[PDB]
Amino acid sequence: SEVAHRFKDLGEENFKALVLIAFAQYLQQCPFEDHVKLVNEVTEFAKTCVADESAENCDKSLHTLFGDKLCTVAADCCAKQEPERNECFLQHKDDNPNLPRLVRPEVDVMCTAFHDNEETFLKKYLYEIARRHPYFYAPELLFFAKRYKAAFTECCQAADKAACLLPKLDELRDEGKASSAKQRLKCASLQKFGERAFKAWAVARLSQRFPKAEFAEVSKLVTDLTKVHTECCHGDLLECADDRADLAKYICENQDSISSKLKECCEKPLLEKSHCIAEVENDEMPADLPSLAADFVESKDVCKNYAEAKDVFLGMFLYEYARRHPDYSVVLLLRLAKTYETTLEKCCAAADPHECYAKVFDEFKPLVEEPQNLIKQNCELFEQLGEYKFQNALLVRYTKKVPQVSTPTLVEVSRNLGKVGSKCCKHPEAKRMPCAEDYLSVVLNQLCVLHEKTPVSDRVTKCCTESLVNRRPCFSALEVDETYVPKEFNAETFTFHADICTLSEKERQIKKQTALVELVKHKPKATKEQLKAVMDDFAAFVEKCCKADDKETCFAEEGKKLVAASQAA
Ligand SMILES: CN(C)c1cccc2c(S(=O)(=O)N(C)CC(=O)O)cccc12
Repeated sequence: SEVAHRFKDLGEENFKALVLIAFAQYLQQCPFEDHVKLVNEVTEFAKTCVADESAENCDKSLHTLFGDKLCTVAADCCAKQEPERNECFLQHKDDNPNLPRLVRPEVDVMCTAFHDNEETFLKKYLYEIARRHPYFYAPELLFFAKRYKAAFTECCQAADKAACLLPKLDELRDEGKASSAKQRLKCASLQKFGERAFKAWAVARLSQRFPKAEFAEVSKLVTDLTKVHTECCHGDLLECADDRADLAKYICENQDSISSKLKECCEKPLLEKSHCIAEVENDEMPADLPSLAADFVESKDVCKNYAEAKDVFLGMFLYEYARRHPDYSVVLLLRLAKTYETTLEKCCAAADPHECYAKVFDEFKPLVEEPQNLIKQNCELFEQLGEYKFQNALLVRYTKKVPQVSTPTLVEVSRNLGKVGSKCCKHPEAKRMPCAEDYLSVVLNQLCVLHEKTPVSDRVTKCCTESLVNRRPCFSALEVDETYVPKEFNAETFTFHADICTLSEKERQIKKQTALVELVKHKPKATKEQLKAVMDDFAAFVEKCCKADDKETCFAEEGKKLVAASQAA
């Protein structure tokens, strides 16, 4: 009995939570009630299996049971069987479900609902998140949950809750989005590029983190870790949760052989331990490490070793190079690893290999500088424009690159691209690259997945499937779409009403930003000079209308003077 197995392992509290998440993530439209209903029914069934490990259908696989249970509330998918049925669902998850924005009632109402029924108050939380982020790292979602409970449990019994909860709640919403994003990259990697790619990323990323660990140790870690995520990303939430626990345990027992900063982590509860380990800082770099050139360019056995086990060899190369370069971004390490491979491949076929692959490191110099120069520039610019304006600059720049993309997606992607500035730039040269380019991999992955739902630009398609690690270079390379045909104005699109006044300060810029896009799609060839001169104008249109007697018509009048002058520039 599989259900029973996992149950004993996770216990009832986690088993129930993990199953509610799986249901919310599969059928994101169905109400809270129905999932709560199916979860209970299923959990009860599990209880009868722990006892009689041969009762009803305790023999069957998790998918079958889970599949049949949802199929009692859904159709084509449920028409299929075992494998096809499950893949079906996986292919229907929606990365941008059309759900109602989620608004939070007054502090008073939340504390009452929380104190009254606690289990419910949290289950609903899990439900609203798992349905909006169908790829949220399941185990980690339970961690946030405990943190969300501690927030209320503490703030609801204080002097000023609004002051105590609201903040902690914001910190959580953001980090929850961050978390969702990274995990979406891992799944995208695994699903669109294979496990080979995911492994490569794991090696470099972990070798940087555990410089002292041995190659055969990291290799072990990477193998398990791969499994964990392979499972979560495919929907096998229970086992993912289990395996992840195992991996946390192991890493803790064997600290000494892995890292010296894992102390703090292993002295805490499960959910907090796991989260702690995955985010630990890089251990100090071992003192006397030889030069790479020795065993990788100078040696005369290279090609031989490469031919014997190309995988273990390149893997070792990556580990070696990463471990001594925590200043390099994971994607940069992989680019290098890829250049070395292409070199051996052609060089090992020549007359005198040694001579051909002798100057490989000169190939590396250009690749290492490209990122450094780009980071240096854009942060210089960030420092001078500030976040909002910088976001607007990235807005104009990306709309000229891929004009077909939907205004909503452009606005979202460009806004996030701007945040990178604020997160990284403040770091010293030494840690800028990992921060900057790894974040950029996440944000552009967002653009890719949203776009794959409804492909309108071949340029985005090419850049998203050609290479995972070169996505950024691909995009930076693009300048302006020379074949794009300018759109034709629409009154409705540029009609500013008074309803923009009730909207928060942010919801405003967001409006002015959506207008900036619409304009660019209209005058691709326009210039940054003109655009600015026009933007500032829109600012005026809001201050006036919004504060000028009973005017819901100002929007049409002041708006007329707007489009008039707009059509002019
Ligand atoms: C760290 N941060 C300031 C950044 C460094 C390098 C490139 C960045 C980019 S970007 O998309 O690569 N970009 C502006 C380069 C380009 O469009 O060719 C966006 C946002 C922040 C960036």
